[PDB]
Amino acid sequence: MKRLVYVSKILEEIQRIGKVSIKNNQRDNITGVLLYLQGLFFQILEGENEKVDKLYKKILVDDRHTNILCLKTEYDITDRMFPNWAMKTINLNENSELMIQPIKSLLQTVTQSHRVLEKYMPARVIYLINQGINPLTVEPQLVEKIIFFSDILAFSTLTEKLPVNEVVILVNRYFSICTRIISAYGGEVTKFIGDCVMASFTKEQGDAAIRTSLDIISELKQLRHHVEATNPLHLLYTGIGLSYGHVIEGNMGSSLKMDHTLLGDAVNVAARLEALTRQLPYALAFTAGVKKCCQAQWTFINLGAHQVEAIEVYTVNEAQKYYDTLQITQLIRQTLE
Amino acid sequence: MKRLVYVSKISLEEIQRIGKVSIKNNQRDNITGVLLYLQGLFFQILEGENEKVDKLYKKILVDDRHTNILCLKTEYDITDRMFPNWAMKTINLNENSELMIQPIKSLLQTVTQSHRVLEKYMPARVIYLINQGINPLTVEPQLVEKIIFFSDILAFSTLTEKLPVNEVVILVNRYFSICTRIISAYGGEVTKFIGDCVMASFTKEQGDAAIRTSLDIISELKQLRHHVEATNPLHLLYTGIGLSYGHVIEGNMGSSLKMDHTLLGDAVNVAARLEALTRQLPYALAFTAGVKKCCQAQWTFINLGAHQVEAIEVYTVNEAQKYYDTLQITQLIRQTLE
Ligand SMILES: Cc1cc2nc3c(=O)[nH]c(=O)nc-3n(C[C@H](O)[C@H](O)[C@H](O)COP(=O)(O)O)c2cc1C
Repeated sequence: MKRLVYVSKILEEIQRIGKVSIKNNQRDNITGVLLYLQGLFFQILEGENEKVDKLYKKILVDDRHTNILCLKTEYDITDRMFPNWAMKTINLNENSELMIQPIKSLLQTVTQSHRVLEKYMPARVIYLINQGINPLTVEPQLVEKIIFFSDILAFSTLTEKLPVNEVVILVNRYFSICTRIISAYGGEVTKFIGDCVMASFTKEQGDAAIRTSLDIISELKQLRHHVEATNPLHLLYTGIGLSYGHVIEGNMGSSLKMDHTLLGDAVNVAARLEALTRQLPYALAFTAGVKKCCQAQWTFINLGAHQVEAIEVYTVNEAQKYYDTLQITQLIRQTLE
Repeated sequence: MKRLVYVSKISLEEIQRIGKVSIKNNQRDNITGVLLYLQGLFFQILEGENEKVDKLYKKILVDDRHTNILCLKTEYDITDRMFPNWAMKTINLNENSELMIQPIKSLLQTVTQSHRVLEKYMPARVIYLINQGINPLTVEPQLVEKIIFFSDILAFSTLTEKLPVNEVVILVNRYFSICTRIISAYGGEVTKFIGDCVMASFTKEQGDAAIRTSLDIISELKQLRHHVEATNPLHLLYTGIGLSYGHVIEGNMGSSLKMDHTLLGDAVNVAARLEALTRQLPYALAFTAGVKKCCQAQWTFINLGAHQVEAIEVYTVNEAQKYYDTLQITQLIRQTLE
């Protein structure tokens, strides 16, 4: 016996939604409550985990509501909380009971506020919250991750020369492209550090980490020729570093400020392979360890030993640079002056 | 007139005296509102003419029986009042046995409980903004002059290699706890943690603050080391600190998918590098000419010559001298860990 609680973003159709959920939840044996307030849903679903989930999956696929977040989960509950309500839909906008108006006010406010904060949250925290887990309570673990670093090439020159607002548009589009792909491929972005994107994949995701990289590179290449030469995006290039090692993962800091962080040498090895791509005919570089997390039959190029005790460095064929790198930063420089 | 809304964490019978005196001090100041108590948390709405409910809001910020106050919403120049008949209506939901409101009491308690956890992950700047009533996601980034602060643990990769996981965590949490406390005490903002590094910034008028922050960090780690026993890893906790001063863009960046608050500019790289430099120097603080120009206090500045990172003149203050040498600390750190 389990129970989840989620919030999402969305009159007669609502009634239809409700009638159908009572009959199926009556069949499935799970009971719950559903609340609607000013474009916001809340829903609790409790029972045998079997189709708590399967019901949930159907809810996720449905097109009406959107931006679904599972706020909490609970396993092994001695009791149910709503034992006789297959689904009790509560439209709260027309409940104008006086001593209830204050609570609707607070619920709306903290919720909308909540949904803003959700945008700043590291994706591993948001994940933990789905699984019903207090990220403040999880003990950090030591895990073998693939670590991903990428930044924008010659970013000090674009900053030196573009107006501030062009610089934002450029970074924003870089982070947008980087996040979507990394996320699509199973990865998790840890944070932005300046222009740099940091992320990590599991050890079963070697192939996805290379594909991710290759997709970033490729998407920025397409953007460069889709825009006009007056567009700064025309100048956006990246380099990508990947390492593989053990890292303490988890939530750290104090009650005053927390962060989700990875600690370990491999983080720094990845940063410096990223920085090394500036001197190489490839925009992606990575270690023997990443090489071993891969199942696809890549064509691996030994780039040689680089110190950072020395570490052998590898890339794949598909990452060859069709350009000369330090020529580009001379390109960027001329262009912007 | 105005309307504001906040949560706080508490720090039965005196709950309702807060009721009593607000219910009595408020209306004479001509304000209305509601006070909700739920599981150690307070939510309040306070509505009146603008100058009066500000003076009340501040007498409340410093009121000693709650803490972790966040003002969520701030409405200006309201047309009417939400609770015109309530000088201040107190409501304690813990004791609303009625199951009928229990679904919405259960969803209010879940959400805010979540909210207060997400708060602890936010950039301090966006918590600042929410308290000022500005929506953080619609502030356009500005190019501003800041002092950039970086600090990190000395020989941390040797710690990570010889301590067990839980001990490293204890060590890192304590170091962040201290850093964040003092940076925030002095008016800086932590911008993020990166591995073991603390990254913060101060305004141009906070140069002495940025130095004193740095010396206070260093001083606290020094007391901790001798306060604890030799089997306690905190006994081996050291830091180095780098300060730069430069133009940086400070704004919300990312995509609807992920957003961050951050700073772009060379000053960031300059300060991280200066910090990496302190390992090579007799001093645990290092900073640039520009930082130094932001200081008004009469410090004894010490010039450590130029350093390529074009070259950078580097300064410290005498108070920052290490009573140790820095390569032994590395080998001492290593030997102690059997
Ligand atoms: C959660 C909470 C809400 C409060 N709300 C009010 C309020 O609405 N109005 C008010 O005058 N005081 C409020 N107070 C605190 C009192 O004003 C405080 O005791 C104050 O020192 C009394 O004012 P006085 O010293 O001028 O007599 C609140 C305190 C708490 C903890």
